[PDB]
Amino acid sequence: GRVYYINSHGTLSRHENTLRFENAEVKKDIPVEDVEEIFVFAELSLNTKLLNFLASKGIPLHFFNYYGYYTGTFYPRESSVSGHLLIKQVEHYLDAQKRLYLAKSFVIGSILNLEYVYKISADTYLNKVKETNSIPELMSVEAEFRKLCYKKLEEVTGWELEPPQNPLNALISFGNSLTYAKVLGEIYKTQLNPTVSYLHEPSRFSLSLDVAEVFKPIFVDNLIIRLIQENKIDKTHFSTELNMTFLNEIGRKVFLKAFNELLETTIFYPKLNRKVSHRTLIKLELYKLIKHLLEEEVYLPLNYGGLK
Amino acid sequence: RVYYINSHGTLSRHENTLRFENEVKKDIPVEDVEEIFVFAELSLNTKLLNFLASKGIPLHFFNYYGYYTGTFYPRESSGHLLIKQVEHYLDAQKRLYLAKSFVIGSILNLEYVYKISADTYLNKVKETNSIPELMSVEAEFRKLCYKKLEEVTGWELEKRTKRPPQNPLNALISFGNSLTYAKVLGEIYKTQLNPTVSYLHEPSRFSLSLDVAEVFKPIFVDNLIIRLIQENKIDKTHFSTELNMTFLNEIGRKVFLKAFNELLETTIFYPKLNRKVSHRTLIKLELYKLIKHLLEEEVYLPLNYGGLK
Amino acid sequence: RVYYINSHGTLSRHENTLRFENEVKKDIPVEDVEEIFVFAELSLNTKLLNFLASKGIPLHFFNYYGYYTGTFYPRESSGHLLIKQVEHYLDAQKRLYLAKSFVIGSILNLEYVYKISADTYLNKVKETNSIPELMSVEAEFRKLCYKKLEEVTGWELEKRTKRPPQNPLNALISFGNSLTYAKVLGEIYKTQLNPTVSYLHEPSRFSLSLDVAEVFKPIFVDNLIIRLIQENKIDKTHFSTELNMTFLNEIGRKVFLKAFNELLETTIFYPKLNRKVSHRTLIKLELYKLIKHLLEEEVYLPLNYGGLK
Amino acid sequence: GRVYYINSHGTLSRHENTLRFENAEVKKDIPVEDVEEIFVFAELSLNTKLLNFLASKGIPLHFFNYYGYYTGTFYPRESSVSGHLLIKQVEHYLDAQKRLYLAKSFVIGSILNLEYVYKISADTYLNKVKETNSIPELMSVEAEFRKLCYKKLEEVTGWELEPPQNPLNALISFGNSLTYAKVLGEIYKTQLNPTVSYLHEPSRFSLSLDVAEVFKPIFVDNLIIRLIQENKIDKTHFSTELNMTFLNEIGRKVFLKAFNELLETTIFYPKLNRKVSHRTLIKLELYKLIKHLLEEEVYLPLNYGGLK
Repeated sequence: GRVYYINSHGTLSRHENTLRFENAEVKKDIPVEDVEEIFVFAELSLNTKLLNFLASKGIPLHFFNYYGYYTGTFYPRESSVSGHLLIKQVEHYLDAQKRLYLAKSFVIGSILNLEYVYKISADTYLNKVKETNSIPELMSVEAEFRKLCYKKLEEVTGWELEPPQNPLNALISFGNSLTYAKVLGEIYKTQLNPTVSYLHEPSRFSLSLDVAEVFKPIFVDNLIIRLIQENKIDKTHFSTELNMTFLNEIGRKVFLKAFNELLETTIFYPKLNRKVSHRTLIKLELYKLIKHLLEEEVYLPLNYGGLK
Repeated sequence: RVYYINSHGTLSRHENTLRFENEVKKDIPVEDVEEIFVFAELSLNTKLLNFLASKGIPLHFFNYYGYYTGTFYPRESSGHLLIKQVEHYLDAQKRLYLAKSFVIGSILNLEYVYKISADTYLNKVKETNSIPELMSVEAEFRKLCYKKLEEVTGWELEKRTKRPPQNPLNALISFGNSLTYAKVLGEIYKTQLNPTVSYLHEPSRFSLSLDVAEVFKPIFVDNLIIRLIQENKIDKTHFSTELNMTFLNEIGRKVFLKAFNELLETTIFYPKLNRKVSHRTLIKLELYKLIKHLLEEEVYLPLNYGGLK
Repeated sequence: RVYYINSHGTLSRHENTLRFENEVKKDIPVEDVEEIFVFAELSLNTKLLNFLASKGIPLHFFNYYGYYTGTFYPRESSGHLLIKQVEHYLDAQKRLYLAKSFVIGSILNLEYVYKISADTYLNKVKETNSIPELMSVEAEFRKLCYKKLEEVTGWELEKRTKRPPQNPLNALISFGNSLTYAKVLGEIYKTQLNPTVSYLHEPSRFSLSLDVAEVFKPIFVDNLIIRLIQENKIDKTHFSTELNMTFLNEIGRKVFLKAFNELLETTIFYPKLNRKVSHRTLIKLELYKLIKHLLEEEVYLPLNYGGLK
Repeated sequence: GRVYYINSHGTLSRHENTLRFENAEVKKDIPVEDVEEIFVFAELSLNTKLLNFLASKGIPLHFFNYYGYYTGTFYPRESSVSGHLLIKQVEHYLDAQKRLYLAKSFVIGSILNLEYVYKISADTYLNKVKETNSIPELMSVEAEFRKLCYKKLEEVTGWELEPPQNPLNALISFGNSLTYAKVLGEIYKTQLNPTVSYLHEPSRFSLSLDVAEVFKPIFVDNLIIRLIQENKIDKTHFSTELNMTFLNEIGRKVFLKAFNELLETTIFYPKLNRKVSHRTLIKLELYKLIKHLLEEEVYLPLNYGGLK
């Protein structure tokens, strides 16, 4: 378990070249070598001695408040920088034709994966994408198919779908933020700059937003459907306080355990003739993008259905 | 607009503002803060971070010596500059203009330091049509300066050597250059400019610090070296030679480091501001000029140190 | 085939051969010489040069310490390699193969030094499809090694820092790396390979020395550092820290330099040659492998130091 | 006079950060700062202290023997290197289409300048160049026009033209070598590698051979015609010894003075709205090539006639 999740209130610190979490009930040492990223969901006291240490090991920290609302990320000083790649990233944005191809690829990845999850024909939508030259249009089309899938999510779950006013909306927002953060963490480990995107305007980490479009159906929608239909997540995993409905502590733990188990679940990847983790699919997707920006190979979005 | 934290302590949310404690307890109106830079050891918690996120205020962390460790980026911070930076690189014409500007600044300031007429070389710079050609002209003027450096000091230079420096002068130049690149990079990190995008030097780590330093090296390195040697503050006993390698010793580094820092802290009248600013601030002001240039606001003109006397 | 001049003296034409004098007077059959490398102070004249030109023999000049100064090139010397070098760079597939080879050599030798199983990472290297991806894997294994370096020495590392080194270990790594790049470059200049063309590192000064050094750094730097620290030859008194900068002092440099040179002079049995060669010669042998690779003769395989024990 | 010519037997050495030439009759100090290149035509004693000094100032040394025969050059360690440019130089050679364009441009530059000097129509030859795709053919065509011009050189001078067996052949060889050397010296000052060419095979400094093709008509043919017709060079400036005819000492000095005065003669250069030296035309030609290799501007060979 390379990703570390903190669900208890306490103090996180650097202790003898390792991490230490402590509160009134516990004091555990966590070898910083087995930690690649940290998600924080509780009240935590920390200091620069800790942050400078995490920065040194290249460990991003993601924060979520009482309501499970993602508030921000401690993004460490970059480990590896590539001026060439950076130029190419921006070049593919400045050139309308290059940017269009990428903007479309991300939308296609999103539609294809939503189609796999919701089993709704996307041919009509994919056709519009193939025929337009307007990025704003692509967005419009993607939002149209996304809307269709939300209407179906509501039917397949039986939960009402509309700041989350409903348990389902809470689940969607929580899963989406977890995905945005996880993707951001993967971008950090590469030479890619997280602010240069092609679908979404470059602001906010726009590249994470673009890439997450391809993965959200897998880490969010699909997981939510299974958790609700298999009765893993139910109405007792949510709370409504001051007209604020949110995934609570117990529910948050159920979802995170499911999210992390999915991240670590392996799947056969033809190109490597071996099974890779879902987390690795994100990494591999980033390297496919990099190779595209380097003009070495055309970028094709992950067609998750094809691996199943 | 920007809040700098230079002392160790604790930062937290108190009521609806920020509070710093350590001896001293100070409330800081958050309504004014756009960004917070931390240059000291700090204790904080999620209550503080979530509060900053709610206000859209990023929190930049640096260790005591200025080494950047990372930034807490709010979900929604209240990348245009980056695009503009690369834009002026991709457009060969825009790139060449900036590359020439840094060289012109280097030449103008070497002129002030060495007192070698730059009139003809500045015109030659204007005439070049590519970066390679531009560099050849810079190398020519640079050669005239190193020759004079040998004459005004009486020390051997012969040729610029860096791997490794073959004599005291090259050892001093390398040390001074390093201190200058670091100082400039430090100022860059205090702005929104990405340090990886340069125009004179090839971007392919922090190339922008190299470009901007061209304008300041004559003042922080050449000029200082000449002063220290002629005033007998740096002499032959401040160096150690191993085989073909010459190194500035401990005592030597301290002497130079101290003078460098004192120079950076020295103030000088800045007309446009109608007040005296330190030499470090001149770097910031130079970066501000580059930004306004990249933003299509006002054309970048290199610092003509001599104009400030 | 190649004649090396390592002692000071006079080189001239005598009858129809070469003659070196200084104490000693030696005639050198020119019929055997293809190239002449000079590593000492030499006196000569045009009669000698015209004679070498007539035979088509180039005369390469280096100062006593190995610094290349220039070459007397005959009108007709009796650039194919250069074309082949760039050819393997332009072909992304050929470049990637070479970049992976140097990384594999680095990993194999770090494995021998740190005793950390490289099996999985070597397979990951094989799977990468681009230089950026390849570098990420190298960085991963490198991280495991620096962690162990801290454990087997008890000294702080925390992270690789170079501008400037923030602690003794980084100061030693930077010094050792520098000595290694120089040593490798020196061997490159003794071959016909252009030092500017690399595959792992971006060509855009002497990038090839950087690539090839990846294979030797674990042996000449990491391994030596560990040995010197564990045997108490290099300790805390061999360093000086200024603010955030840590430097290896005079005594420290001498100790390390001496050990480095002694290591390079150490011999080890080389199976394919069925004899013992120095560690410096292993570099030359590695360059020979690269050349035969670039000439489409035999595929380049990095040096697996452990295989030599 | 940045170029230095040594026509007396002696010793050249470094003396107090300057150069010193000495023999039995003289001892002069030459500030190394005013020296950019040195051509040697007499017996000279030298050492590494001198060569390492010249290398430091980036001063190439060209050697010529008793017969005025160019024997070689001391090419110093490069002052400025550019890995990018080097890649681009070889790239334009490896790619048949890129190499063809350059191979043709050099031949065109040669034919156009020979045409200006000899006043012989080259349309027929230029047409063949424009229609072929064979570099060997280009050479064949260039050699054909070159042959025509030699036949005319013989008529316009009245000197017989054929190791130089005739005074005219001696002049041509001497001037050609001086040009090859001078061009090599200009290449040294740039980031260009002298061994990568497009017309001539990359060996020998093939790039100097290519570029010299464009300039030889100006520094050799044209100068020879004027020197002979104006009676500056005559039969007493040559010697025949052991069936070896060569430009002798007095003649060598007449030619070198003429060659150097031409190098320093200025000519109006529209693009700069000012007059530049002929030596600068060589430099400018190299930068035109560099800009072409960098994919910034198409390379067009110097049309000397156009500046007159």
